[PDB]
Amino acid sequence: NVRMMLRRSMYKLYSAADAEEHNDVSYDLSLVENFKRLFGKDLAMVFNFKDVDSINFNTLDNFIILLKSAFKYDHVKISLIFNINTNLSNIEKNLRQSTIRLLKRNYHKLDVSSNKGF
Amino acid sequence: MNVTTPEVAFREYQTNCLASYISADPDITPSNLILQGYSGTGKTYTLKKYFNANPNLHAVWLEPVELVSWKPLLQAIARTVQYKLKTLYPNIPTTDYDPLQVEEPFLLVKTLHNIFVQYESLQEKTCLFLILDGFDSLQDLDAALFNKYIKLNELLPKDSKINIKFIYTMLETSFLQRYSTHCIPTVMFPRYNVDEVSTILVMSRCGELMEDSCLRKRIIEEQITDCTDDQFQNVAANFIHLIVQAFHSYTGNDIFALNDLIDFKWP
Amino acid sequence: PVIRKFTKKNVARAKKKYTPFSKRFKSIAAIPDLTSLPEFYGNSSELMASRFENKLKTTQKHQIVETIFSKVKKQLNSSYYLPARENEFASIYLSAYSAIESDSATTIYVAGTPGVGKTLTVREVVKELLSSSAQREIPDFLYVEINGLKMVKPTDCYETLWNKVSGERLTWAASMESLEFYFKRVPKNKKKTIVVLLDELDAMVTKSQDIMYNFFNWTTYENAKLIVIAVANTMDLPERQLGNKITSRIGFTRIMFTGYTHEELKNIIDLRLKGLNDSFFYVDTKTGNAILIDVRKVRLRMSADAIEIASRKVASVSGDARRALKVCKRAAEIAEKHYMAKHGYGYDGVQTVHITHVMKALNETLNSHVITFMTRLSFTAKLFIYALLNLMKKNGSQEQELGDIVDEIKLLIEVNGSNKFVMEIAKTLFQQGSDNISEQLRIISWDFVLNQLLDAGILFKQTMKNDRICCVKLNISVEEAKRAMNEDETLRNL
Amino acid sequence: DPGFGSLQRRLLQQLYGTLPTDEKIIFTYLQDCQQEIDRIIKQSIIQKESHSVILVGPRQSYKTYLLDYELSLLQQSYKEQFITIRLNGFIHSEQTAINGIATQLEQQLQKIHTISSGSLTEVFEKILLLLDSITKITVVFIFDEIDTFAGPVRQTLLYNLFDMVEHSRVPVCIFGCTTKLNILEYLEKRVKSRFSQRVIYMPQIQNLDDMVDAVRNLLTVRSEISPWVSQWNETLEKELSDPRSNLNRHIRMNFETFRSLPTLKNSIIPLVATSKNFGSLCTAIKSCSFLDIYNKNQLSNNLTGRLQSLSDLELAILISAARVALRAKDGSFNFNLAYAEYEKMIKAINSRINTIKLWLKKDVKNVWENLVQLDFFTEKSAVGLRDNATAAFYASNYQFQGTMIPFDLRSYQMQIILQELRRIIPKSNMYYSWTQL
Ligand SMILES: Nc1ncnc2c1ncn2[C@@H]1O[C@H](COP(=O)(O)OP(=O)(O)OP(=O)(O)O)[C@@H](O)[C@H]1O
Ligand SMILES: Nc1ncnc2c1ncn2[C@@H]1O[C@H](COP(=O)(O)OP(=O)(O)OP(=O)(O)O)[C@@H](O)[C@H]1O
Ligand SMILES: Nc1ncnc2c1ncn2[C@@H]1O[C@H](COP(=O)(O)OP(=O)(O)OP(=O)(O)O)[C@@H](O)[C@H]1O
Ligand SMILES: [Mg+2]
Ligand SMILES: [Mg+2]
Ligand SMILES: [Mg+2]
Repeated sequence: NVRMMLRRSMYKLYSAADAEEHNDVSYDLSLVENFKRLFGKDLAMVFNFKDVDSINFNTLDNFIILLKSAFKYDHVKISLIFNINTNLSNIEKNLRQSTIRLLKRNYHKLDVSSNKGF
Repeated sequence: MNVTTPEVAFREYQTNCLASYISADPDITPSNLILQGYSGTGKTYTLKKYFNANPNLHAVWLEPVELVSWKPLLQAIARTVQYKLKTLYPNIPTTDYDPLQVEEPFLLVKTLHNIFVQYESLQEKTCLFLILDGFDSLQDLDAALFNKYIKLNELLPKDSKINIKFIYTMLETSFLQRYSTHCIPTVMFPRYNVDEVSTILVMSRCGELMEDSCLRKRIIEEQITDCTDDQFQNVAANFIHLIVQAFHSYTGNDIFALNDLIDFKWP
Repeated sequence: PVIRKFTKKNVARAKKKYTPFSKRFKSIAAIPDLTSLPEFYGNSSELMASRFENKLKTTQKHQIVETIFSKVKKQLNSSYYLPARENEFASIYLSAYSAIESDSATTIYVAGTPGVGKTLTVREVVKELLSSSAQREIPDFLYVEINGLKMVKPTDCYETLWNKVSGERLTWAASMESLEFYFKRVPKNKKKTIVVLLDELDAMVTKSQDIMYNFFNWTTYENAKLIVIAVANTMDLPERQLGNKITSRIGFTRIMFTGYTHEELKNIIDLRLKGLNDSFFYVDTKTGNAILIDVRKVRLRMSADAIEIASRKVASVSGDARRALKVCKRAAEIAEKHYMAKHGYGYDGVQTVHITHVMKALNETLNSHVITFMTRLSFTAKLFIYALLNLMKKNGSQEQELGDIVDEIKLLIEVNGSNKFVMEIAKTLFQQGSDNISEQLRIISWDFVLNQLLDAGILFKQTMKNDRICCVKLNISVEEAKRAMNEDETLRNL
Repeated sequence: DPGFGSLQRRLLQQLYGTLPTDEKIIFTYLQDCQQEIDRIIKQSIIQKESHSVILVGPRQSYKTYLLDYELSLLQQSYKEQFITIRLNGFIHSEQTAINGIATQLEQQLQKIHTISSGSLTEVFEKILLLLDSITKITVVFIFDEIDTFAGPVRQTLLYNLFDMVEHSRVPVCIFGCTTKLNILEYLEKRVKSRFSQRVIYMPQIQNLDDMVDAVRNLLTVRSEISPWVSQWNETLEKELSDPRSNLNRHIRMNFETFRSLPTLKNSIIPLVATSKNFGSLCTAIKSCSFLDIYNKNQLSNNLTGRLQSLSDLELAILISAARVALRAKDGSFNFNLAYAEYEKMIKAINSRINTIKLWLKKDVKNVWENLVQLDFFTEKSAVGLRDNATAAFYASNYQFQGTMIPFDLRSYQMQIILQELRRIIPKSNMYYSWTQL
C-alpha cells in the first residue's frame, strides 16, 4: 500500500538524520517540510525503487501523487531513479500519463549491464 | 460587516455567496459549510484570494492529500490549533499540551476544552476557520466520517470565547450526494468553457512564460533588434490560440495538463 | 538518539500486582486466617460507599407544585411484598437452606424473560436469607453481585472478586490463579461459604466460554464450599456451550420463570396501591395538592374494569409486569394533564380515571406512527413506491434496479398525460416553469427522497458505484404500500 | 442605515434560531409537542420523575434544537438545578464515551462547588458506584444517533442506563434523537423490559397555509428598531397573502418536492445575505429572479451541464460504447471495441460524402481516463466505496485484477443507455444520425 512505504521512508529519514546531530515526531509528510525547524539543516533526498517492475502501479501512482505534494517550501530537493530491467516504452504507457507528463521534464538515460562495450 | 470583495473575473457568483456567508462576527456565519468544486477551477486559489480580500479574518490550513487516515489529522490539528493560538496571542500564558497526545476525537475535544478553559479570560468571543483540502481525496477513506466533523460545534460548550468553523473541498459529487440530507449550505464551481479557460490562462501563465528564459535566449540566438513586449505577449498569445485551437479537442476546459504540455513543447 | 517506532502516552496503566497470594506465605504452615483479618472479607468498602454521597446535594426550593397522581405512580414504581411467585420461594429457599446446612458445593441455573420477577424474587429470597443470617444460627456467608454487563472485560470477574474478597489488586491471570489456590488448596475450617449469582450470560462469554468454563470448573470440589447461581433466557446454554459430558457430570438443577397470569398481575399491581386505593384527600383550592387522612375533602378512584382489560391484554403476550406498570403510569399521566388543562393553573368531589384512557395509554404503544407519516409525505415517494409495486405486478420479481424503476416511472407518467393532478404538477419539476434553464434527465428531489427513505429504513441499497444498475429493495410490504397508495384521490384512479 | 444593517443581523439570527430565551420562536403546528416536552423535562427537573423516553424524527427536523431551547428557557430561573450532558455515538464509542462522561462530570461539577483517573474498568466502576449504591441535583443525557449503540450483541451501557432509571433515586432523564422509524425493532428482550418504550414522533406539514404562516412568523418583527420594521412586516404580510407570489409557489415546492424546512432556510439566507440596499431588496424579493440564478447554479453540475461541456471526441466514443453495449448482453465494453465502432461511424460519415480527422490510439489513451474520472463508466464486477474502516483496510491489502491486468482490457461498465442520450442531446448534430442503434 502507500501509507506503509511512507512510514518506512520517514522512519529511515528521522533515524538517519537524528544520531548524526544528537523528542519524537510521527511518521508523515509534515515532518519533511518540518525538517528545518527541528534540526536546522536542509535536506536532499534520493529515491531508489529497487525492483521497479514487479509492483502495484496503482499504489505507485498513488504514492508519487502523494510525493509531489511537497514542492512548496523552497528549502528542499529530491530525485528519483528507476532501476529498470525491461524498457521504458513497455511501461510508460502502463502507468497513467498524468504521472508521466512532468516525468517528461528532466530525465536521464543509461545503458547498464555487466558487459559494457567489451 | 464591511467585506472587501475580490473583483475576480470568473467567480463573482461564489464571491457573492461566501462574502455574504462570512464575516468577523460568527453569528452571521453558518455552523458548517461546503465549497465543492472541480480541479483547476482555483477553488483553493480563490479561497486564499478572498482571505487576501479580508486580512483580519484568519484560518488554519491542512492538506490531507498527504495524510492517510484519521488519527494523523487529529495530531496535525491538535498541533496547529494551539500553535496558532499562542502565536497570535503572545502575551497570553499557557500550559502547551502535546498534540501527539491526541489519538481519538474525544481526546482532541478534551484537550481543546482544556485550551479553552485556559483561554477563558478573553475580552470578546472569536470563531476561527479550519480547512481540509481534499477530504474526499483520502486514501483509506470510508463513509462513517463527515457527519462526525459536522458534529464538532455539537459537543463544544456554548460558553466558548474561542470557537472554530469547518471548510471542505470535493470533486465527484457522488459521495456528496450520498449525504445532503443535513440541509447544508454549499457553493460550487462549474467546469469552465473555452473562452473562460482561455482568459484564465492568458491572465495566469502569461507573466510566467513571458518571463521564462527561452525568450531571452532566442531573441539573441537570432540577434534581431526589432522588439517590444507588446508583441512578446502578442506572439505568446497567438501561439496559445494555436495551442488551444489544437488541443481543446484533446481535453476541453482544463489547465493543468495544458501547462505541462506547454512547458514541454513551448521550447 | 533512539526513536520509538510508535508511541502510547495516553495509556492509563493500572497499579495492580502480578504476585499472587500463593507467594507471600511460602508454606502451608506459614499462612494466617482470613477470618481473623481486618482487610479480608470486606470491612473497608463502606467508606467508598459513603465517600461520594455529598457530591450532588442542594437545597433549592421555589414554589413547589404537587398533584394527585404522582404519589400513586410512585406507589406503583418497581423499586419496592409479593405473594404471587411463592412456590419457587418455598422451593429455592428450601434448597439453599438445606444447602448451607449441608455445607456442600451446590449449583443452580435459572432463566426467564425480562419481566418475570426473576431478579426481584431472587433478590427477595436472599433478603429473607439475610434475615436468616440475622438468625445467628446458620454459618455467616457473603453475597457477590455479578453484573458482567456492568463490567467491561469478562475476565474482570476474577479481578473484582479478589478486590472485594481481599481488596487486593491484580490482573486476572494472577487473580483467578491465586483464587484456585484460594479454593482447592485451602481447607474448610477457616475458608468461608460465599454465595454468588451470575446475570445474563448470553453476552458475557461470547467467544469460547473459557471464563465460565473456569467458573463451573471451580464448582466441582468437596473441600471447597460455594453457593452458585446464574441467570439467562435460553436454556440449552449449559449443554450448548459446553457440550453434554460436562453439563451432565456436574448434575445441576434447571428452571425458568414464565409470564404471569392476568389475575396475579392485577393482584400485585394493586398490592402496590392498597395504601392509596379509593382514598380520600383534603385538597387545597389553588395548587390542587392532594393531602391525606379554603380546602375540599374529595375522593380518588381509578377504573377497576380498566385494570381488568389492561392486565388482560398484556398477560396473553409475554407477562411483563414492567409493561403493565408503565401502561398504568402513562394512563395516569394523560388523566392528570387533561385535568390540569381544564383549569389552566400555570407554572412558577370525585376524581377517577377511565377504561377509555387506560386503553388510550395501552394502545398507542401498538399504534405505529409510520402509517400516518407515510401518508402525510409529499406526492413523490408515494408515486415512486407505487411504480415499484407496478413493476412487482408486471414481473413478480421481489427486487428492482434503479434503471428499471426509473423507466417504470417515466412510463407511469407519460401514459397519464390526461389525469389532471399530473397535468398540474407538470412543468414545475424539471426546469421549474421558466426558460434560461436546460432540462435534466432526472427530476428534482429524487436523490433527496431516496436518501430520505433510506434513512427511514424502508429502502435497501446494495453497495455498488453505478447509478443505474444498482439493485434496490423495499423492506415492508406491498399491501401496506397500497394502504398508502389509494388514500390519494388521484392515485386510486390511476 | 446601519440600523437596517443591524436589522439584517437581527432577522438573520432570528433566521438561525440564535436568540434569547424569550424571543425564540415556536409555532402552533408543534406547540402540542413543545408544551408536551417542557413538561416532560420539568417533571424530572423539579418534580423528580425518572422518565425514560426516546424521540424519533428524521434529520433537519429540530429535535436537538428544542431540547436546547427548553433548557435554555429553564436556565434563567434555574441556574442550579440541573446538569447538561450532550453526546454522540459516531463521535464517541462504546469506550471513549465513558471517559467523556467522567470528564464532563468532573469539569462542570467544579463550576458550582478524582474521577477521570484510572483504567477503563476502574473509571467504569467509579461512575457505577457514584450512580448505583435534603435534595439531589437532576441529570439529563442527550444522546445523539443511538443507532451506533443499537448494535447486535452487547450495547450494555443502554441496559445499564435504563436499569439506573428504574433502580435509582436520582431523576435520570434520557432523550434519544435518531432518524430511523422502527427503533424498538432493533432491541433484545432486556431493553424492551427496562425501557419505557414510550417513543415520540414529530409532525409533518399537512397543508400549504401552515408553511405560509410559518414564513409570516419567521419574517415578522417583535421589536421596534429601524425605520423599515413596520415596512418589513406589512410588505411580508401583503406579499405572502397573495397566492400568486413566486414565493408562495416555492412554498408549494417545499410542500411537494421535499416537505422539510432547513433546506428552505438554506435557500432563503442568500437572499438577504447578498441584499445590500432597500430598493434592491424590494425588487429582488418581488421578482425572485435571483432564486432563478440560485437554483440554476445550485444543482447545475450534476448530470447535464457536465455533459454539456465536453469535446466531440468524447461523444463519438461514448456512442461507440453505447450502441455496442446495446448490442451486448450485459452492455460490457472495452477500449478498442469502441475504437472500432468509432472508426466505423467515421467511415460511414465520410462515405455518405470541412473534413474530418480521427484520433490515434495515443490520442484516446489520454482522454479515456478523463472519461473514467467523470463518472460515466465503471467496472463490471465493481464495488465503489466501502462504508467502514476494516473494509477500507482490507481494500488496500488485496488489489484487483483490474489493478494487475493492463489498461485496455479490463471489463468496464456504463452509466447511461443510448436512447436516453438520443432524446437528451441536441438532435441538430452532425452525429445525431449516429445516436440510434
Ligand atoms: N478565478 C480565477 N482567476 C484567476 N486565475 C484562476 C481562477 N481560477 C483558477 N485560476 C487558475 O487556475 C489554477 C488552479 O489552481 P488550483 O490548484 O487552486 O485549482 P483547484 O481546482 O483548486 O485544484 P485542486 O483540485 O487541486 O483543488 C490557479 O492556480 C489559478 O492560476
Ligand atoms: N410478583 C411480583 N411482585 C411485585 N413486583 C413484580 C412481580 N413480578 C414482577 N414485578 C415487577 O416487574 C419487575 C420484574 O423484574 P425481574 O426480576 O423480572 O427483572 P429481570 O427479568 O431480571 O430483568 P432482566 O431480564 O433485564 O435482567 C420488577 O422490577 C417488579 O417491579
Ligand atoms: N444553536 C442553534 N442556533 C440556531 N439554530 C439551530 C441551532 N441548533 C439547531 N438549530 C436549527 O435546528 C435544525 C437542526 O435541529 P435538530 O438537530 O434538532 O434537527 P434534527 O432532525 O434533530 O437533526 P439531528 O437528528 O441530526 O439532530 C437546523 O435547521 C438548525 O438551523
Ligand atoms: Mg486547489
Ligand atoms: Mg436480571
Ligand atoms: Mg437532534
